[PDB]
Amino acid sequence: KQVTNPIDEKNGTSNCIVRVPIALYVSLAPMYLENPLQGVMKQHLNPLVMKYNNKVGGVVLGYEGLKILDADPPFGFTWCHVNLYVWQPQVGDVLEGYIFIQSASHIGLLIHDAFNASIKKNNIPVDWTFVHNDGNSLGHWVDSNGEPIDGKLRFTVRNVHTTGRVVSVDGTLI
Amino acid sequence: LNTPVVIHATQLPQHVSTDEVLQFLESFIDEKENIIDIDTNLSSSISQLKRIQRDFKGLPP
Repeated sequence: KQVTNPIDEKNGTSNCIVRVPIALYVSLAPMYLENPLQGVMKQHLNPLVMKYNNKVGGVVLGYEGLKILDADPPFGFTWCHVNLYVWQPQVGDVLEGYIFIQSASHIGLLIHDAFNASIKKNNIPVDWTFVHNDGNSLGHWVDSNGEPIDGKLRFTVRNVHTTGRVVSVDGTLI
Repeated sequence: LNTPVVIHATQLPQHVSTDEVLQFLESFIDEKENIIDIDTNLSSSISQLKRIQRDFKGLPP
């Protein structure tokens, strides 16, 4: 879904991080009674951090302001409130990424040096040439004129692949 | 797991500035990296975020 990401300023990049307050009803463990705060974070922490989620459709970079106090006049459950920060790239968005692993047919990028981005051969310039080297492999994709691929690449999101492990962006240099 | 948790938005999502994310991460990593800890592969997740914070600290204005 989409709170549309505004492409803006002098970076021509579309900001994708959004702050999202949410209130949740969590299944507190028995082990964490008398201290549910540390409990809910074993519902929040590893659980969600750096791992894509569907209800908020994005990577949960981290939460801020956990307030368990959402209950106050035994006890299995509890209400709590927190603010998540979410990497929420959506189709059409204009992102930027560092060149990670390039290979004839499919260049690979790392957005913010941590999210998997890849553009298929189809989506590459076509006047860009891929030369192999002292590897045989040190292959490295140089453009028409001839500078080996820059280092940081501009590209538009064509799809975001949510699936079990690391989320993966499928982009195009049109 | 078996007991799903219910999530409700209490506000509509807000885009945060590059300078906010930059301060959020500082505070979130430092908090979660602090002793009185919890590894559980959060140790690697944090390592990742540190990679993210560095990228942003380098972004323009």
